Amino acid sequence: RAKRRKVCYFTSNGITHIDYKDVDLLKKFVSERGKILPRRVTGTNAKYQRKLTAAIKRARQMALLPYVSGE
Amino acid sequence: RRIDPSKLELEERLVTVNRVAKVVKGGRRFRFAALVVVGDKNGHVGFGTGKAQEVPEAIRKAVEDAKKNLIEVPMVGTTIPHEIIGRFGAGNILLKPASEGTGVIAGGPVRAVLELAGVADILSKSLGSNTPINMIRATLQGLSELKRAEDVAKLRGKSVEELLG
Amino acid sequence: VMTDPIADMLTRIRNANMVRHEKLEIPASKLKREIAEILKREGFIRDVEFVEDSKQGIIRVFLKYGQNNERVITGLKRISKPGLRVYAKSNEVPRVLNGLGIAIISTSQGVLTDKEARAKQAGGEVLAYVW
RNA sequence: ACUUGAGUGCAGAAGAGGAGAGUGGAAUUCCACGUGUAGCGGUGAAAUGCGUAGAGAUGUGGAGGAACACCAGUGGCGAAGGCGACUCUCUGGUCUGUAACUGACGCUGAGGAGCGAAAGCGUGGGGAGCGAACAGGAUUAGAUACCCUGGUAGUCCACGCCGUAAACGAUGAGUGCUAAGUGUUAGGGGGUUUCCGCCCCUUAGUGCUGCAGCUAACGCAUUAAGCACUCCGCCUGGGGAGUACGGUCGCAAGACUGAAACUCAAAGGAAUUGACGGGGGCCCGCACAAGCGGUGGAGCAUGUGGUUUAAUUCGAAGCAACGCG
Repeated sequence: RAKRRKVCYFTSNGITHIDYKDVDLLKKFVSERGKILPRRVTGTNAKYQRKLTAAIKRARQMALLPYVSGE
Repeated sequence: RRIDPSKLELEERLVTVNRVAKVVKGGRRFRFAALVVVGDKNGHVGFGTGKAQEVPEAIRKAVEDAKKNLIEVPMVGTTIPHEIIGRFGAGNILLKPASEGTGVIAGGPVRAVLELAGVADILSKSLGSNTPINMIRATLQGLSELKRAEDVAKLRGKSVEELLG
Repeated sequence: VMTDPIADMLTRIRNANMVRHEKLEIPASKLKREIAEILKREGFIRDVEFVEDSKQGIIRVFLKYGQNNERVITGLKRISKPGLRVYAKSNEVPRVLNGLGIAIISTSQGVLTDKEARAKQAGGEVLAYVW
């Protein structure tokens, strides 16, 4: 009490990125098997999960992060 | 408030003693139910009753219901102060203020209630429900909401007998 | 919005009339003003003190009803509907309540009361009715 | 005349609001070739079907259509139906904030105009999955169904018509007021805070919990079904019957509008008590399971049914009538 663990994950040191030139926070965002991270277990905000999800897609379109992973 | 004690001569008219049966394993356990209203003949006229096994039992629980509650009904000499359409419970009552020799023209539960509760000329014709309990309910709320002129001058501070006619 | 002002004031004194609030607001207008002097002079509320300022408004009356539930504002009704107007002649100026309440017919010489308007003996638009 | 209403401005914020073009993967099918054998498949159990013409599986590559998993949530947006991969063009709208201007320029609104899921309808494209009608096999007494294996139209696209839905919150729109708490996005002001973060005030939108009040009860409750005002639409017992007849539109399919004669005293909403359940939960008993010994097979004893009689006396007929009175 009274907050979430991993408090907001982007609002402390953001904002407004990335997307294409970023592969670092994109490296810490797209999950281990290959999927996008859950917004309850990762801990982003509303607009934080929206921007990191849109930049996760738009950074997955130019072949930056993998469109599928291993098992 | 205040709860008037049983300290007068009660009239004890019976409104209606309805049948009732709880449909249980074996037919229907029939028990009488009567909502008969007792009246003081001056203004204490209260109307509630219960159930029991015999017809005299329903008389007994009904009389206990009359010793439960009583109402005031302030009305200056064969009238009420303001003839208000008083009904609560989906059953209306339209009781106006009538003249001296215009009689107590009311219905079943109205003629029982006002007929055993000191009425001289109060015209009443209902508009709404027709259950007995609904009639004594909306009639009891209407009789328990009509205002008296002296106290109506004594609580709204304009003047006593300043509103005459 | 703004369907009728007097119905907004009457709904104000009604809804606050059951809320048990100490003071009550209003939209300040000539009907709230003259109706505030009439309905305050007849002894329902404590005092209307029309605290005016830019741009418009704004009246502020206090409920003059004591411990006893339902004081001098015991129930109000729109006797005149702005949209289908009431009317009342001299002999047909009806005194609402019978002996308790009082009606306020907007006479041709000022917003009168019931008995005072019958004292002038001239009716007009039935402005409101406070049962 | 004036400014809060309503509008313009200025600055912010946000979104699967729309239309057009282009692009990207995961997966299924199909095809080509390698590898390999005797099963694959499906079910309650099977069968139809596929497989030694080499299937399934597995490896590689190619083609094509449709939908975009993770983020994703009683989240967002829209008038509603609805809207989801990603990018761009063109475009509408909402809310916040001071507050420059305008000065009531507003609310509703029968007709009229326009949009409206899915099924359909016309033409021309597209047909990978799914899949009415259809074929076969199964289950049943029967299976024009449930199940399985297949399979046409359709779903997809563009152009036009269709204009119905439980089109639902079964709640028309606008405005004002009226206890509180707790979430949740989109903002703003602030208290100290470089941070961050906590907390208050504030909007706007949306969810829960509940005061007053409403109510037939369930319930609603600042997103009211409260309290009042404006305006539109709808309702007058059920069946007959949204049927007939007449009109309007439709390519049709039909849509809108829409009666009547006869007949009945009930339909109906909520709530209660019991019953039921091949609904769930808990439990018990020769109930089942576990063992013993039987009956139904044989001759005989008694009773009943039946048939006969002059009469085969009357009473009992699921356990609870039948070695009963």
